[PDB]
Amino acid sequence: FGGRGLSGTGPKAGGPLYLGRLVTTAPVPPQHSSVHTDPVLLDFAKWLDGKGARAEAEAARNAGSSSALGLDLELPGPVGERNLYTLHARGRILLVPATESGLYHQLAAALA
Amino acid sequence: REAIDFLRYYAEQTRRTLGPGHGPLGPIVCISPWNFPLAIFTGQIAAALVAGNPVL
Amino acid sequence: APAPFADFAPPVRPQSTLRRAITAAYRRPETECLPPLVEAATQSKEIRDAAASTARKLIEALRGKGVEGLVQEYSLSSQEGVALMCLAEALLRIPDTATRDALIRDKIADGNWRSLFVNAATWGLVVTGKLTSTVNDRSLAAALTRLISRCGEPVIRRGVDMAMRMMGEQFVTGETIREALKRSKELEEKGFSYSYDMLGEAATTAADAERYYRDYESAIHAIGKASAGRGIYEGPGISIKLSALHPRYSRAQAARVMGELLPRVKALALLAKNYDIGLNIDAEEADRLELSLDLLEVLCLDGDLSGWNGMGFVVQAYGKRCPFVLDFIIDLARRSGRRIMVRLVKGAYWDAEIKRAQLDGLADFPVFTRKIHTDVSYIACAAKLLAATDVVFPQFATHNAQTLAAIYHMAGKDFHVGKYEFQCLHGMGEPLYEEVVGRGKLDRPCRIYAPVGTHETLLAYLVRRLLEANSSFVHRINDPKVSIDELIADPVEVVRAMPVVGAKHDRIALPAELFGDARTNSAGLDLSNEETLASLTEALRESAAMKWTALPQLATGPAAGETRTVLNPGDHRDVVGSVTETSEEDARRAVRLAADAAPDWAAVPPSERAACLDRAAELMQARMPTLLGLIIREAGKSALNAIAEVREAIDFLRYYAEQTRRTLGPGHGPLGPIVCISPWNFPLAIFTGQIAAALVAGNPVLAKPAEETPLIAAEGVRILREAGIPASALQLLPGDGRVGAALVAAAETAGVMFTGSTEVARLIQAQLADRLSPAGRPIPLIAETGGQNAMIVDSSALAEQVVGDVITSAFDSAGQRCSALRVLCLQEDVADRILTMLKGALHELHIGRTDRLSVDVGPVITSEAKDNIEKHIERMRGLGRKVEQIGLASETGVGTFVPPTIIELEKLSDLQREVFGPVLHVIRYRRDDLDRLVDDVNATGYGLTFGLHTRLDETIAHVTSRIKAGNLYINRNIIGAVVGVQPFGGRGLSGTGPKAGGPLYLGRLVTTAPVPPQHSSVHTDPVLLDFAKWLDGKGARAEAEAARNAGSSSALGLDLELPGPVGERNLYTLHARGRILLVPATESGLYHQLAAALATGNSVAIDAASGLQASLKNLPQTVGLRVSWSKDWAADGPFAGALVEGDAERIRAVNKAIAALPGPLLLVQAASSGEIARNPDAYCLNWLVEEVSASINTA
Ligand SMILES: Cc1cc2nc3c(=O)[nH]c(=O)nc-3n(C[C@H](O)[C@H](O)[C@H](O)COP(=O)(O)OP(=O)(O)OC[C@H]3O[C@@H](n4cnc5c(N)ncnc54)[C@H](O)[C@@H]3O)c2cc1C
Ligand SMILES: O=C(O)c1ccc2ccccc2n1
Ligand SMILES: O=C(O)c1ccc2ccccc2n1
Ligand SMILES: [Mg+2]
Repeated sequence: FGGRGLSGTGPKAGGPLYLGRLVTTAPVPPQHSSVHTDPVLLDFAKWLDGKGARAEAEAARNAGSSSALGLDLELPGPVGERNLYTLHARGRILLVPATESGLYHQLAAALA
Repeated sequence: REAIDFLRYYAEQTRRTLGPGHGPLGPIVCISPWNFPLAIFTGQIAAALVAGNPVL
Repeated sequence: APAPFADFAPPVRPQSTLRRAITAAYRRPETECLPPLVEAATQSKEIRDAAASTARKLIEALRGKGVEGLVQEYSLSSQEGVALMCLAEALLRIPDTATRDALIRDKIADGNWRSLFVNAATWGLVVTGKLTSTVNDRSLAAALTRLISRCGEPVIRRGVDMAMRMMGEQFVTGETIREALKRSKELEEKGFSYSYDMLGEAATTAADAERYYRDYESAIHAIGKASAGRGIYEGPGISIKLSALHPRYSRAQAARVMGELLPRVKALALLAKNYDIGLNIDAEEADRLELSLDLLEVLCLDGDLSGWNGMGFVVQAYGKRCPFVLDFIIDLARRSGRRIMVRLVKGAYWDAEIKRAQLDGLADFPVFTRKIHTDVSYIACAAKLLAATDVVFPQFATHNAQTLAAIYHMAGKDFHVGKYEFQCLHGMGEPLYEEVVGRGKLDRPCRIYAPVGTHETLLAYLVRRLLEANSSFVHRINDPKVSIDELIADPVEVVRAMPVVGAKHDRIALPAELFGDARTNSAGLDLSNEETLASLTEALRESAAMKWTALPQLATGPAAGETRTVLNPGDHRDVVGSVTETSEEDARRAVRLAADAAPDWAAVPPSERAACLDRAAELMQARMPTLLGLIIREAGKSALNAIAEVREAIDFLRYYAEQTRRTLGPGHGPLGPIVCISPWNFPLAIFTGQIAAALVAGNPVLAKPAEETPLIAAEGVRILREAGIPASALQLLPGDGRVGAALVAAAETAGVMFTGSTEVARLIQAQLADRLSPAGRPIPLIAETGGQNAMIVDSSALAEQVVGDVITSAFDSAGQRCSALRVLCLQEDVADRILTMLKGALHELHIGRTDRLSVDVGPVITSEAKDNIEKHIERMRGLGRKVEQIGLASETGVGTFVPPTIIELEKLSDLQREVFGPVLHVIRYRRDDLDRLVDDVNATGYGLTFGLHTRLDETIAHVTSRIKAGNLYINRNIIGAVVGVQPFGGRGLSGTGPKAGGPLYLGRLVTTAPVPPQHSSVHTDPVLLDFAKWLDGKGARAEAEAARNAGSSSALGLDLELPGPVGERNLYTLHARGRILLVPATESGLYHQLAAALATGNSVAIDAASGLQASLKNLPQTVGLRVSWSKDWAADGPFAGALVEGDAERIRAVNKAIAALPGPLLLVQAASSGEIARNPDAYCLNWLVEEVSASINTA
């Protein structure tokens, strides 16, 4: 339970991301992964390749893989009901970088 | 029931995930509403506690 | 010149009475097989009682006695278990124990740990008992991180030790024969014996076969040394697979098998004789059974092997031939005086046999379809063997305690070592047989089948060995919901009391019934069946004696013309027939005749037109042998490919007949005369498909076959006419391109169906653009052309499977398929090993005139084709590229052959032209560049077929979402698209669509398209919805309504699975086409065009010359992002279709300009402003989506 916009920060209560907000290093929640790779992330990684930002291109691909964007699960519950849990993009992320490499890393995280 | 469910849910989620590298934040202030004065009260506090944080 | 088909497929030896009884049973109906097996397996009530008691005691002992303990100790999920085992596997690849334990404690436990998960499907079966075709590597990565962070070094240590035990001790007896020999002494002391299985099969190259040979040679020495004169019963033996000893072990290559593989077996057998050990020939796929008998026969009759009784042979009781094979073997043992060791097994290839028989459209399966039938067969065959212990040595390999007990009591109380034995698998079978071996148990010996090999070798085929499944005995004994009473149930009595004895399994379709009620699958022919080959030999010879002719067959009768001979492309001395070619005058006359007869054909009801197609399908099925021989000699095709081609013609006829019955009514008016121009590379199938579709849609047809292949086309027309197509509805116009141009140019031609070169397609498009239909609309063109088809292979693929699929996809039909593999892309880490294997496989192909079953690759179609292809090869070689080529035999000089060729390129852009021959180009890529590679493949402009070999879900999702191709294939070859299963057709430079053998095809051949079966979607394009809201805000109320209706009517997002064979998933989806060129005349026209394009997911380029820029003020950003304006259409392409608004003069001028655009042939739809206002379907949404077929090999 929990929403977006004026309705909350998240993560949802009674959901698998909640505990990770309460520690300094978040764990990997059960079933938390996705085989989907964001195609704009992939394009950004290729562009990083082209200008030789090798460390940033690698970070971009790793974030593309690490992202759980596209997770699509059915949660156990009562009969006569389908209860689904999915992970979507959040929207537009405010990026406040200090350095160029910092910007590339932030962009990779957001695009992934 | 919801308070019970929070307790058992965060308990199981802890058993599935938390290890030594998942360090606690420290003291967590849990501020709860009057409309679910046991369930949300319990859920926030239980999650904070089981993550290794003392609770106010 | 050899006489045609005089040496097509002569048997190794004359077929004896016993051998004929085997062949006759190959695909015998299951209801005919079971009654004599039930009778042979019948035992007394007293024996059946004692057997059930012995079986109960064995099962009770079993149930009274690793990975599960690890899972429970650390609270692992299934995915964490699998991931842990994958990690352990990779840690065991670090050979130095010190560096590994170091890496664990210091780095891997700390957190940051070729995909780790390449073999996860195997570990998934170990951890969960469930098998998946592919690996969710992102889930496993998440799981691995989770478990390590939660449990640290201790769980990694437990996983490593567990995997070490399993891979070094449980799945194999030893890594080497020496180690396995050392580890065998313990159970030998207790009364077991051993047979060693040097994990290895399916030689791909000569070097691979030589490697397996010297492995077997060295193993026999090691086993014979250790046997130390204990003899063939007490002492150890070896098991070999014939497929390991030769890269072309098949009936089609029988002469090479007898000439090259048999001497190798004899040499190994001579060595086993020297040491007096057993040498067992393992049994493989059903189509190798009878071939292996010819080797067994020669070996057992070879006097150099006399004095030794160690020769052994497996027979598979799940096979319908099993009892007849045993009759043959027992007789051979009598004739030779050799006491042949016969291993009775159930069989290890069941899933694959079911899929193969369905794919091949054969009459029935060569294996039973209910597990209980195999059990009855096994017990029945055991009775036959126990009656022959004087001449054979029965070896009852089973883990099924019920089977075991039945045979134990069947055998009776009298026993001596050497009378018979049981057998089991190392690891798996010892718990059961420690309750059998020894004077304290049942006092019967058991031979342990002992795999020997390294981890890599073991992991290669461990999946199949583990499936040996909810119906398997070892699974059911560990299922606590299965009682012992269930386990000891007598299969013989269960089968005896079933309603129909031996009935096929209910949930497995016979090949003919793959499509259920929709249509009857075409039937193929089994080229491993000696009766089929003998009958085909005569039918093919008879076909070669016929004076085949093709004439201009007009509505008024055959016409006069110039006549020339048709020649075999594999041997120009072999005259196949005579073609009389059509004068241009008679071609133009034929179109007028078609136009005059159009109303009478359109007036035949759709169901009766469909019945003509179905009747023609029956005729082609009955005439397949003769059609085969004509296709072989006229088109240069192999028999296997000619069979598939005739099947495809049958499938087209029945598929379009069914689609018609599902869709066509009176409002779906025919176009009129349709010109069908077909290619030489599928001179019957594509010929028939285009013609059948046009006819059944109610159009008379002018059939223009490729000038190279007129005879089979004339025979197709004869068959269609016999089926009831009137002469005026189907006219045949043989000849060269001038005939086709005359047909296309004729004023009464109302549509063109073209399959062939891009060059001719563009000429046709330009000519059609010069005219309009009487209604003032463009003449529809379906044009299907070539592709620059690629396959991408990563380091998780199985090299042997890749190489087989590549050799087939690149070189089948001499690379003369539009779908043929042109560019293979190999991940850098596996490129050299796969290339080495690929080159070795290349040199095992037999190239020659195709009237021999042994020929793999025939000729190219013409001398000009040959010269064009070889000029490409020589240019590549001159640029310094590495070129591998098979050396051709001198006999090829009488035809036009190109040797299969492998060309190594630096970059995909080094290939700049379509090379329509047996020429595979290979490039290498770094893993991180996979996405750029897909960009590079897309950049060619083609989009026909594409192949991906990977086990990783993340890679599958990435590549298939980014590649732009109409036919996708995962973990299989990329050729031979099946009608109604992989509807065939690509995008870009590869075709216009709609796909042949797909549900949108008939709709292109009528003036008002029907709604195809299952053609809808609940998804509404979001940019369309934004545009509809914008239109309403602009006050364009009718246009907003039309947009909303287009949003609902669009089938964008359709996502269907099509019925097909088991072990494959065939998907059909509708996507956006891309960017549509919009050429509006009015503002309302522009809004309607935009609505149609946006509802189907497309972006647009709007003609700036319309001057309508002011009509799109204040567009939502979502819509604006899909909208560009073009002043120079050629500069702003490629487009994926066009929508045109104007009067007839304007449409013609725009259509001509579109025809001149470089790049893809655009599917254009045009309408007048008035038509847009009157007709809500002025633009058809069928032609604004792209069909995508994807075929995933899940086996
Ligand atoms: C020592 C040894 C050597 C072997 N060598 C070979 C060999 O060289 N070639 C070979 O092909 N096999 C061989 N096998 C057999 C194969 O590998 C399996 O071990 C065997 O089939 C399992 O049979 P079962 O009596 O142990 O188990 P069960 O559970 O009794 O029998 C399972 C078998 O039933 C059959 N079956 C399953 N489903 C169906 C169905 N729906 N319809 C019809 N039949 C079905 C299959 O054959 C399956 O293997 C060998 C087996 C052993 C023990
Ligand atoms: O059958 C042909 O080979 C053929 C058919 C139609 C044609 C139209 C224009 C140019 C060449 C053609 N060639
Ligand atoms: O009459 C012909 O043989 C002919 C005519 C036109 C052609 C155009 C392109 C290619 C081949 C052609 N062949
Ligand atoms: Mg020509």
